[PDB]
Amino acid sequence: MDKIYIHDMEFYGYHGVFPEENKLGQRFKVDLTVELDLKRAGESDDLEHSVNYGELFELCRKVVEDRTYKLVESIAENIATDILKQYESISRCTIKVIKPDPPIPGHYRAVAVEITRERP
Amino acid sequence: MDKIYIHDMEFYGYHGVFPEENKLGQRFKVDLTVELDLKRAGESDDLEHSVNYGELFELCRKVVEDRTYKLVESIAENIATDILKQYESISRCTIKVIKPDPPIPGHYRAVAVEITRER
Amino acid sequence: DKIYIHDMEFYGYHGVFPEENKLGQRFKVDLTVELDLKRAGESDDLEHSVNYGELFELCRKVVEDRTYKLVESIAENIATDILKQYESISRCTIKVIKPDPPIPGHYRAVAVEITRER
Amino acid sequence: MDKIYIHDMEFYGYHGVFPEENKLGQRFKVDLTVELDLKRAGESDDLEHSVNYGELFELCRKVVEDRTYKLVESIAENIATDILKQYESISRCTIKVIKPDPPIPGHYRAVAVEITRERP
Ligand SMILES: Cn1cnc2c(O)nc(N)nc21
Ligand SMILES: Cn1cnc2c(O)nc(N)nc21
Ligand SMILES: Cn1cnc2c(O)nc(N)nc21
Ligand SMILES: Cn1cnc2c(O)nc(N)nc21
Repeated sequence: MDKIYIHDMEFYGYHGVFPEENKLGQRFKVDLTVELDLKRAGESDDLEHSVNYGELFELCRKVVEDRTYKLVESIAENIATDILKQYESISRCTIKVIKPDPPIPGHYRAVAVEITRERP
Repeated sequence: MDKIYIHDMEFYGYHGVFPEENKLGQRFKVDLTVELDLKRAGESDDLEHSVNYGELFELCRKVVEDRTYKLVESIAENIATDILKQYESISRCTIKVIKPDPPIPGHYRAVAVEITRER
Repeated sequence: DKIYIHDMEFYGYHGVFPEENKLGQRFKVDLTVELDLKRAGESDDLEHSVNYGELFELCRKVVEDRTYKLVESIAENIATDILKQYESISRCTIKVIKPDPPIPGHYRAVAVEITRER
Repeated sequence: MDKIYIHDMEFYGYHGVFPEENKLGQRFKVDLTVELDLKRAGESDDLEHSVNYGELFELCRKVVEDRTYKLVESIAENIATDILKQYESISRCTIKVIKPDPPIPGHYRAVAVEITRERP
C-alpha cells in the first residue's frame, strides 16, 4: 500500500540486557514504515485525512527516551502497538530498532530488530 | 517488469502545512520509478520505443517547483497522474517524495511518502 | 540463491545525442544473477558455481567494447549473453546507471533495470 | 515474519581459489538476517524467547576467521547451516558474504553471494 516513512531517527537511550548498558547508555536508531491510503490525501491537500509526520516522531521518542527496556525487541513492539492503537487509518507498519554501537567485540556497522504488525 | 529510474532528484520548493514553510521554503527530494517494457527498446536501440529520461525529470521539476501544495502526498500524487496520463507505454509507477529538513525538533535523516499508481 | 557484483564503473561513449558519443561519460552496472548455490557451498567448488570474474568481463565487454544509443541495449546485450553462456543461471537482473547525464538539474542518477530468464 | 539483522560485519580472512589469495588474505564482509517470532520477546522483555545477537556474531566469525575455504559459497553455506543446527527458535535465515577487494582487474565496489536457508 501507500507509505509514510521516517528514516534513521536517532536517540540516546539507556536500554539493555547488561546493567553496564543501563548506566552508560548508547545510540539507538529507528527506521519507520507505516502503510495507509494516500490517494485521498494526494487528491485532497488537507492533513486532517493523513497521519501527521511530527506526531509519529514524538511517539517513537517517548518509547526510546521516556522509557527503558532490556531488549530492542521491546522498543520495536511498543512503537508498533502505540502506532496501530492511536492511529486507526494506518493498516500495516514495519519498524526497525537499531543498536549501531552494541557492546560486542568485533567489527560491524550495526545489529537490529525489525517487526511488522497488523490489525487482526 | 523492466524499470526506468531517476534517483534522488533534488529541488527547492515552498510546500508545507504551516504558512512559514511556504515563506522560507526547503529542500525537496524525489525518487522516480516507472514500469514498462524495454525489450523492444533493447533490441531496437531506438529511443521512440522507450520514455525520455529528461522529460521525466522535467515533468517532476514542474510539479515540485512551478506549483505549491500543503502536502508531499499531493506532490507524489500529481507526478504519478501526469506520468500515466502523458505516457501510455508505462503500465505502473512508484513515486517517493522526501522532506529531508522538515521542522521537527529531533534527529533523523528524512521523512517521505511513497505511492504506487496504475490506470 | 544469488550472486552479485555491485557498482561496476566503466567509461564508455554511449548515448542518443552525437555529442555524448564523442565526449563519453561514466556508466555503472549492478549485476544480479540467480541460481542455486547449495552444490558449490558443500563441495567448495568453482565447477558447481559461476565465475564472478568472467561476469565482470562480460559486462566490461558490453559497456566498453561496443556503443549503443540506449542504456536499455547495454542492459539487454548483457542479460542475453549471461543466459547464453551460463545454463545454471535460472534468471538475471541488470541495472545500468548513467550518473552524469546531460539533464539540466540536480539528481544522483538515471537508470534502467531489466530482469531476464529462460 | 520478524527479523534480527547484523549488518556489515568485517573480517580479515584467507579464503580464495587462487593460492595467492590464500597467502596474502584480504577483507571479507558478512550481512546476516534471521527470521523468527519476536512478539513474545517484545512483551516479556525476555532474551530466552529471542536469540543473543552476540552469539550470532561469533558464529559468523568462526567460519570467516577460524576456517579457510576456496569459495565464499562455502562460507555462507556453513553459516546458514550452523545457524539452523544450534537455534531451533529460528525459522529461516539469509546470509550475504561479500568480497570487497577481489582480484578482478577493474573498477567496482564489491562481489558477493547471498543464500537463503530454511528447515523442513
Ligand atoms: C545480547 N543482547 C543484548 N541485548 C539484546 C537484545 O535486545 N536482543 C538480542 N537479540 N540480543 C541482545
Ligand atoms: C505534519 N505534516 C506536515 N506536512 C505533512 C505531509 O505532507 N504529510 C504528512 N503525513 N504529515 C505532514
Ligand atoms: C534522453 N535519453 C538519452 N538516452 C536515453 C536512454 O538510453 N533511455 C532513455 N529512456 N532516455 C534517454
Ligand atoms: C574467479 N574467482 C576467484 N575466486 C573465486 C571465488 O572464491 N568464488 C567465485 N565464484 N569465483 C572466484
